Amino acid sequence: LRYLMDPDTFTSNFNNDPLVLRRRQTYLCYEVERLDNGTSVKMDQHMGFLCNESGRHAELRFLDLVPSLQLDPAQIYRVTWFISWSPCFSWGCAGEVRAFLQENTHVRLRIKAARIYDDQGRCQEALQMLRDAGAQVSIMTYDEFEYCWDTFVYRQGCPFQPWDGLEEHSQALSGRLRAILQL
Ligand SMILES: [Cl-]
Repeated sequence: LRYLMDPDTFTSNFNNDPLVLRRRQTYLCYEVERLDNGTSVKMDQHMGFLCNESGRHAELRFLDLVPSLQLDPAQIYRVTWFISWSPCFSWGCAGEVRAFLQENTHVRLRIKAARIYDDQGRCQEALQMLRDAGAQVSIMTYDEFEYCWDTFVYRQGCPFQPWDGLEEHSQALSGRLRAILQL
């Protein structure tokens, strides 16, 4: 988490109010944990946040920087995404992440999303495609919002202050997502 996110930037885009639908940007905070001897090893050079740049969505910009992580293909790494939009909202995004998981079987992808975009169409199919490729997808609760504020945000020792309806929004979003991925 070398460079920290602007705090006002964090609250705007990670707000989970269903009645607000901003298409401004999509932020992805990432951390890679190596799972070894009953613990999780985390390196600061494997942490940070991305957004959409050029015509490359944040989920695909993280896949690009995977070789520069110098991961060991003989060990188990768990990658976590804290993402401010529905996972793989862009076209063809779920297919690349699916292919990536098939090649790098030493990687476990865990996706914590501030919200989802239930279109009952292709965005809903993208969420199920990630599940079937092995990804573990769930809605961010107060825990995840507070953790990112402490971990990725330039807070200057200030505590996380939740916005109105954070828990109500999260549980309703959680209920819809669970119904989508239920089997
Ligand atoms: Cl969930």
